[PDB]
Amino acid sequence: GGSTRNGRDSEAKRLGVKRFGGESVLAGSIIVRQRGTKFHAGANVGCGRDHTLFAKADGKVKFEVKGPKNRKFISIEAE
Amino acid sequence: AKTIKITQTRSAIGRLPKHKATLLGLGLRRIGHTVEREDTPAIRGMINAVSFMVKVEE
RNA sequence: GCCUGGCGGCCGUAGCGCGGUGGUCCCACCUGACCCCAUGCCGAACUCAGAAGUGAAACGCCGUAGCGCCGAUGGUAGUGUGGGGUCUCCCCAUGCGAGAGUAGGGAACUGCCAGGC
RNA sequence: UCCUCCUAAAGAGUAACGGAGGAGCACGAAGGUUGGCUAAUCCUGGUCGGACAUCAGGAGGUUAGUGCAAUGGCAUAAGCCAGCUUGACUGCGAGCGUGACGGCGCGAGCAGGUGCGAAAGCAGGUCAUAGUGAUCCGGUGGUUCUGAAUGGAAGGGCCAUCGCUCAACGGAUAAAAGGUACUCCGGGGAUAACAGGCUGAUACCGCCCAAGAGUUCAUAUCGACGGCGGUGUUUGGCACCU
RNA sequence: GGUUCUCCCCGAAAGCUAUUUAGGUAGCGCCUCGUGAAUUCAUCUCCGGGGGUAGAGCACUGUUUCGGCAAGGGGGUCAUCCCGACUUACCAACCCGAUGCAAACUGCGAAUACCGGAGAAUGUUAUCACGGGAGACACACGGCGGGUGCUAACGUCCGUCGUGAAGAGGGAAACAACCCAGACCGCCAGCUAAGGUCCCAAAGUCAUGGUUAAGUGGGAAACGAUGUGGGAAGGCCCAGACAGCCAGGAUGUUGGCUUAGAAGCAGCCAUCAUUUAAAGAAAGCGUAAUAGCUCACUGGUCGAGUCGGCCUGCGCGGAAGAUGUAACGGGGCUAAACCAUGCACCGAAGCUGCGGCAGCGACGCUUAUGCGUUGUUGGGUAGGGGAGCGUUCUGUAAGCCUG
RNA sequence: UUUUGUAUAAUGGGUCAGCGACUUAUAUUCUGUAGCAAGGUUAACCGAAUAGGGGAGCCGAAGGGAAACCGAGUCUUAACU
Repeated sequence: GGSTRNGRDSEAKRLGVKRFGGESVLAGSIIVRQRGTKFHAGANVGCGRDHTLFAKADGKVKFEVKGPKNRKFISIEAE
Repeated sequence: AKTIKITQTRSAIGRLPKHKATLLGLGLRRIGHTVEREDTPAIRGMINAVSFMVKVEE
């Protein structure tokens, strides 16, 4: 019925893909809403607020598909 | 296996950039260049991707 | 080998239905309750002290190929690039290829420690 | 002007008065943290209770709750309570994400001072995404910055304190509204009208077909319903060449 | 709007974001010259990773058909004795058995794409920063992916592939954008593409196979006809079919049921037995009904395929419009129609051979620097950049040339 | 000539001739080129007006901070971090 106002800010979409790390900061993807689809495991934290895959220690991501029922993990391990 | 003699019939001028990149990866020029390509499955899969316009001899 | 407990891993081969099965061991009911502790009231919960009662509920294992679950081969839906046409479809060349079902698979497997035979 | 989802394409962007809803704040608590707990709904059954005030049990569900849009989160609870509590912390900051910038989110690291807890660990605000007004500036308190002859000082700066729906929102100036078929200027079928094209829903007609009319009988003649065309050709659509 | 003589090197856009913004301009995308340091990239295969479109689906949401059961609500009724009962066209919970729809749903989910490894192959001077300039931010079109429109427009709004924008040549009558291919410049040279070879107009009326029967080909729908070849069965079929011609059309039979009557003659039971040269309780027209018949069904005859559908192709009728044939370019037409494969010929600025030109590199021969072999970029508007030839001035120029 | 695009039924042209267009003025800087170099350069004017003087003035070699103030450091700062 016009206009419609629709909004125009942000895309809140993936950035951190494949085998990844972080020299001084590891952040992965910065995405809204996601707290129950894929979970952090190891040196990485989030689930605020924050929307990020921040790491408290040094290591690299490999992604995991194995887990209890619907759970899948964004696993981080040192080299 | 035996290596394969390649010739270009038709030209790629009207074809999509991905296929123009295949003809370039095969090293082909002025629709025929006296080229004979490696006996690998990897090059056979590169010939198969444009087989409607690349000619093959063994 | 076999039996169990914890952390768990894997997470349906780990499910359901129905049956079988254990108390040396561990496990739950069980048997009591000053003190530390707890109750808008309470040994109800949380918590402690233990062995008279039991293998029920609870906990754990297992037979059973009936269904779930996993699903080959063949075909199908769809589709990347190309040639045409009878044109939002069809025909051809050349590749990819589900979803469902079938046959087959499948009533798991396992890392660390500890107790028991 | 701010916020979200879908159309939107197994990254994002991505048009249509395409499809639909919200914001221009509020909570000192609904913040912090430690401990305990968790629905709905139906049925059964019982006084003071007029028809119904009780809660215990089963049947059963993460089909209850949350400041609100829609999206997604949330029981490890952010839901409901019990205590203690004010981290709704200060000045800062490697770095990452992000928009063209304004602006902003995330965050290792340092000191200082608080709070929960056995400790670990968490606390620089609420379940997240909307709650404003810059630049210019008037007024005011402070100021061991400065005021150009020297010493004070109007004044300028620094630091506190507040405000323009300027909302045409990214704001053209302590101060600005309407009308022109009386005009008039630059540009144009980029843009309408009288005509050229395209289309044929509309228009008039036929054919497939037939509820019925035509005292019988659907189809001589005529036709409600549904279908498929004949036409360029009007009423409109449309904005190419003018 | 007027904006200048000659050879070259690289090579855009009509997109993002803002603006008294939709005619301009400014940060990001796209173009370019210099300077310093330098390989820039993709296609193929597999592995791993974030992935929910296409397809699939009904579990959950919302919607929904069909069948059945149906709480409670909304409506109606009769009882108030029968354990109150009938009804659900409406609104709606439960439930048994099925089925449609979905951008806004999911007891499933590709192709492709994108990111990075592990690996092979090929070739472009690239990438990056700094220092200088820009141009554009009103384009148009064919196809594909989707909405919108009347499953209309040379209509509308986007995404997206390629082309016109800035692309010449061969083909589509004439044609921008569609088809073949991307043009450094030549050759009284070859070879092909799309397209084409009876004539207009260069080349097969080619070889061989497939199909229609007509001016189809050469405008055209739903619709309609024993127009008809092919495919798989069925029936009749060669001691004898379909059609034709001639010759045969009853005996049981005055059948039974319903009804308004009905000898086959609108319904129902059935649809056989018998004789022969030979036959329906009935096929059709018809009558008050028989009949009249014309037939069904056999015989003889002739004679080998044929009847109704199913399936798959190609044709016919379906078919009125305006300046003049006027819907294959026009003519011709029995293939001289369409279609497939083969080898020809004609076919481009494509490919090859040979000959010229500019830039930078390479191999070899040869030598007061020449000759062979060659890699390879050369269509360019906006715009960026390099270099030539003329014109004129000052000096040389009171030198030097000359009446 | 206009335009994405015109043989165009889109504006224009009778023809020949004399004509007709990107500069120098100033400041700063980028590039080029050169002299000098932690220095460079002069203006007006003087003067032997294309010499030589004239360095007034300007540009440059040190930064941090509103600024006071400090300086190979300095502002933020209790700070060292």
